[PDB]
Amino acid sequence: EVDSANEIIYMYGHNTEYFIWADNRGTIGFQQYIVHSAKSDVEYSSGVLHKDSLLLALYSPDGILDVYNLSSPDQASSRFPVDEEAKIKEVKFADNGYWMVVECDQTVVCFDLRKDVGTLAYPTYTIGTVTYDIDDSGKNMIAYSNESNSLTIY
Amino acid sequence: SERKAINKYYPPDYNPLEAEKLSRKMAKKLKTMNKSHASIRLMTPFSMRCLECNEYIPKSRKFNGKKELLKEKYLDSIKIYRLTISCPRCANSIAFRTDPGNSDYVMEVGGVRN
Amino acid sequence: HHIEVVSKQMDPLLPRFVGKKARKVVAPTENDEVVPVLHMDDPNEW
Amino acid sequence: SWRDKSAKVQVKESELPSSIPAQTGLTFNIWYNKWSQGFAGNTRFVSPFALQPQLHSGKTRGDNDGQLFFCLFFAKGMCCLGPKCEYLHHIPDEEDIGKLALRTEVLDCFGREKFADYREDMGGIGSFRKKNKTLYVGGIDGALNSKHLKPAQIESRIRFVFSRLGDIDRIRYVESKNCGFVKFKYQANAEFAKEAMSNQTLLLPSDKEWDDRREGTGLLVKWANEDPDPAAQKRLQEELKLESLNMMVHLI
Amino acid sequence: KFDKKTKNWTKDEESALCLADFTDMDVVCGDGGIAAILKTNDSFNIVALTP
Amino acid sequence: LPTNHNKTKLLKSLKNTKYFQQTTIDWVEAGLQLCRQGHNMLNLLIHRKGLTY
Amino acid sequence: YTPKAEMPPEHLRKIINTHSDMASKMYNTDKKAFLGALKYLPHAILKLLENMPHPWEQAKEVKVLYHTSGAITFVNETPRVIEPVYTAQWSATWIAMRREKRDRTHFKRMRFPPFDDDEPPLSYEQHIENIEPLDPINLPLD
Amino acid sequence: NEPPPNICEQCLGDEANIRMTKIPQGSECKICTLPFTLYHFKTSKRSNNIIKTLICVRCATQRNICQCCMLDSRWHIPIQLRDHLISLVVMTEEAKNDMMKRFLSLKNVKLGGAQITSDPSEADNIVDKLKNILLSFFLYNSIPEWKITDTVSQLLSLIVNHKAKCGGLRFQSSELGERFVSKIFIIPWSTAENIKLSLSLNKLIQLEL
Amino acid sequence: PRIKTRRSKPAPDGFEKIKPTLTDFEIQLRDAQKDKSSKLAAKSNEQLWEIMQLHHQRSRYIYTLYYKRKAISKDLYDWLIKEKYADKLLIAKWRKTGYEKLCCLRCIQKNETNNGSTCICRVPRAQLEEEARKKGTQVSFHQCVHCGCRGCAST
Amino acid sequence: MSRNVDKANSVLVRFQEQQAESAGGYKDYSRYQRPRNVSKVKSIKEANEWKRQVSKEIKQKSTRIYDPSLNEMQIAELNDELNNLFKEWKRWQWHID
Ligand SMILES: [Zn+2]
Ligand SMILES: [Zn+2]
Ligand SMILES: [Zn+2]
Ligand SMILES: [Zn+2]
Ligand SMILES: [Zn+2]
Repeated sequence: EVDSANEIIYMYGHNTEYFIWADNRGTIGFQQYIVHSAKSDVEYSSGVLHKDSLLLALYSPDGILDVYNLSSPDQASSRFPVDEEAKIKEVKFADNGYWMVVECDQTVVCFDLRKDVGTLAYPTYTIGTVTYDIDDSGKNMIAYSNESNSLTIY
Repeated sequence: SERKAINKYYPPDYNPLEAEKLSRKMAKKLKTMNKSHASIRLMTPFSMRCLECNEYIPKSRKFNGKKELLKEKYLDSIKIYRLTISCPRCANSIAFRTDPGNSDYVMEVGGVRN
Repeated sequence: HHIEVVSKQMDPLLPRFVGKKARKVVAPTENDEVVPVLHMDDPNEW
Repeated sequence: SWRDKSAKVQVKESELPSSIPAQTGLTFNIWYNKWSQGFAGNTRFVSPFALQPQLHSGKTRGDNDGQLFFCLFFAKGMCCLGPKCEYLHHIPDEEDIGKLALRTEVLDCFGREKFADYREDMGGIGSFRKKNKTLYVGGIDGALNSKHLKPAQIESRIRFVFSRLGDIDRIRYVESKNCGFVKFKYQANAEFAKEAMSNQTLLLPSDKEWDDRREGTGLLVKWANEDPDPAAQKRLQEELKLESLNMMVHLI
Repeated sequence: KFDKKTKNWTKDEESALCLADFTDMDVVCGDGGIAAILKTNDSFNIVALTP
Repeated sequence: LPTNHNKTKLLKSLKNTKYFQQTTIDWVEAGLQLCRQGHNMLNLLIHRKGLTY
Repeated sequence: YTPKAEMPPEHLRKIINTHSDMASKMYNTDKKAFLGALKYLPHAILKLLENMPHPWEQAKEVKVLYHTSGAITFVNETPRVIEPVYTAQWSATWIAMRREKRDRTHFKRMRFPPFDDDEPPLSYEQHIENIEPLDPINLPLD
Repeated sequence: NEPPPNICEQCLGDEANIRMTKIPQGSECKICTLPFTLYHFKTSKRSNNIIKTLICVRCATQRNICQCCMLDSRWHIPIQLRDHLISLVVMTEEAKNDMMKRFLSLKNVKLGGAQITSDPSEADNIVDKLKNILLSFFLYNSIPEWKITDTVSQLLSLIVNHKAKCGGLRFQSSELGERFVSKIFIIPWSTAENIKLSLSLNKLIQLEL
Repeated sequence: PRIKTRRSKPAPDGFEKIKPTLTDFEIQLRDAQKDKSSKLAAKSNEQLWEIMQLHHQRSRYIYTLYYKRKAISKDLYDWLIKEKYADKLLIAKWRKTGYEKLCCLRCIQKNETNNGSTCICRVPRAQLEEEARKKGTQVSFHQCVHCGCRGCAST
Repeated sequence: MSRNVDKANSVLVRFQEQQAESAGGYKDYSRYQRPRNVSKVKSIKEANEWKRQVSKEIKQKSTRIYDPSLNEMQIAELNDELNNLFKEWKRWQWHID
């Protein structure tokens, strides 16, 4: 029984004596210890962990995207700017180790992690009858259209 | 179902070593097995008097005792045991030890031999 | 009112007499009329 | 108005009506369907379903054919047959009660034999000897997940749940006993209510513990052992007298 | 509907009208479909009852 | 020397009820059924007896 | 009177399959029926055994009675033969066996039991669909 | 040897032919828990649900009741009620015990009252005797809520405590309430003095526990 | 069907045409023959009913092609009968008068039933309905417990 | 493994128990010793079970301590044991939830 009043929103096991879990308030724990405490001013619905296993992105549909460093508890999360009207569907860390790709409803925002927080890898350009997904390289996309019933590769 | 049963049924997945390990893990937690004064049935060789109520429990009288290991062995590698009994009338804990130097027993703050 | 009784053929697997279960039953004697127990008419030896 | 309100019901679909037992014991006994070789577990678990009757209640395959007895499953709130159920799906109205008032001595509104002696726990399907319309409610602490509520609030909640389920005579929450006595007009209605509210949470969606209502233990709804304090007794006596009078009138 | 088993008028369907007090009415129905003529003291409304 | 009286064999009696009905089955299938049914019977009885162990 | 309805085997199969995971208040009575059936299980066994397909037979179809509860299944037919014909058949089989013996360096005798104590005996529905049952014992004729 | 089933006129049905099956030692009687023959009839051929006999004939005889209805053979009243009436002009005590109940069943005394009901003489006399004997808004000022509700309906959630005597009716509509007022036992909105006093007392009582 | 064991010749002439129709049936049967965890008596019964219906249907199809349509050779029909495909007795019953629409044979085993009579399905909807009307109640029965047969009668 | 205890704590039985615990969640809180230091029990159900067990123990203690030979020292000892049990129970009624 995890000791948290807040709903667990992320649970991953291939981090290998411990698993990592995360609260909808940004409590992050290893199961044991707590690397980050609950905030009052956020809600998350999901999370994704970077391949080097130190960066954890927590997020919700409404635009909140906060990246935590699990190596230093004392380090403040980084807030990434996503406009609120663009619904966040998923966040992936690309294989290159430095693209954080944010899959929104109609658009994709790709952040470059080498640079100041908020620096895009490329500008956001939009390309509700179309779902899509990007591979782990962050450079291949398959989009499905419900009008034409067809798959397009970008 | 019958006391001379050759083979007890095992589940289809029963890694015996693994099972043993699991048991061990759940042996420290376990109530019984992780305790002293494990029971035993024994007749009384000493034929002695219960010190509280003077009840003269005679030789060969049967009791459900508690055998416990005394940590301080005799000599080196031959163990000695405390063998608890209750008097029939009053419930005073009589016991005795088995010091094998004399091939006999020793009374242990329970009663007196006569 | 007139009424037709039947006996349905129960399945031959199920217990024939499903009512009975080897119950103990104490019975009252129920002797309302009184039996007349009639009769006629050295203690140290006997 | 259940007839013209709807036809359909389909409370809980036959995909997911219930898992069969809950693991007490080590091994599962095929003949009793109850776990054996051990008994650790308080056992009473909260109903996954419930009777929201205004939504659910409807015409059935039984209604058309002229069924007397109401659907236990419907009451519980899990009648997967729905419109093709042969037992009735509505809160027992007065007319229906009147219709099955001949049989209501021997068996419940569910068409199942009332017993001669009460169960020692007053726990289920009341006796034919003592007619009753009066339900013990209990485990209200457990039914509300140990919530620090006002007794008044609890009482209100009880009323809300039970009024819907049947025509109420009178209700009493008690702080000392930690209970909820309910009395109905008709025994059948009471029975139905009992069936419904067995193992039910008293919580609402607006409460903060809605998502963990399952983890608790439900309402312990049982039959009422008559109240000893004197006014109530007097009232009961009066009622009995009235009934007797009515009977006499009917006779002559 | 007048029910042939139960022998009474039973409530079958209810419809809300989207729009004075109608003090009178007449029902018509043919193969074309059911209409209600709803009357006031000086005006009337013909309303169709469709599937 | 056998029964003068008894015509009524077991199967015939069963047939005379409504609870049995009859099919034509592959013998292996029948055997399998017997094995399963038999197994069930022995488990069921055992469980009734209470001995679930 | 009017004879039994020749039911479909499919129905029987379905019935059988239903009473595998039998643990509801549904079929309370079916369990009772099953229990009762022990009475006739030896009879059933005798029947089935009696109907054993002979080595000149790939697969015997057989008459079957079965309790609609699924509790017991009797092979109903009693296998009668034209005696001399039967004898001839047996002789043929014997001859075939002898030939086989002569042929084979090692004759792969079965292991017993044939299925594992853990493994529950496959339903018949796994191998209805399977290929034509391999050829039975009947000697080369002329 | 077996005695006949005692099924009442209203119990059995309205028709001049009924078919039933007897199941000898079918079930145990509910009173006595002792094997007896179940009769079960369907009333009309097609009318759903059977009517099985729930009690042994002997027990029925003792109580003088329908073997299905569990009501007086004569007057068709619950055993309590029928017995109660007789008492008014002594009642049966069914002994709710595993062993004793069976014994009671086997006794043949006609428990209590049953005799009176059986005989034309006695039942009739009793009846005669009986005849002779016979010949939003809060609400304030005991009676049941199903009556109150009915009254309200006639006038056109309804909470009422009895220890309080304080009935807070909540129609949740300004239309229903304003119709309710015009179309018309103290009834305000959300010997008068005496009433007030009594109410106060009741409130106090409610509030001390 | 039974399993082929070189007993009867593989099939007569026109089997290849009809085979794909009655092989759909096999799939259905297969779907039927398994643990649908019915968790409920009525539901359980329903699967049996379905199975029965399926069985009936194949026979009807066969019967229809051989007697009514008459598009299949006699020999082929005979072969089919010999195999488990068709039901022989059922077919015979159908061929007889007053039994043409016939759910199953065990709906007309008069011995079986508790009341010495046939299944209700055999009553034409007309008569039952009339009775209901006379009484006051609505149409009383839907389908029998042997096989799902809403109005089996020849009408 | 005469006298039943051995049988109970025979490896097979233990294994079975473990399996049960794994799948379905059958524990026997009678069977394991109740932990000394509470707040190493994040689950509520477990805690409740423990509390129940302690209550049972207390009850048992109570039942025996009113026996007729009241002057014997065992009873006196139990009085302290009883107190301890009570304390434990109180502790178990912690205010986390
Ligand atoms: Zn239902
Ligand atoms: Zn009656
Ligand atoms: Zn039919
Ligand atoms: Zn049929
Ligand atoms: Zn039919």
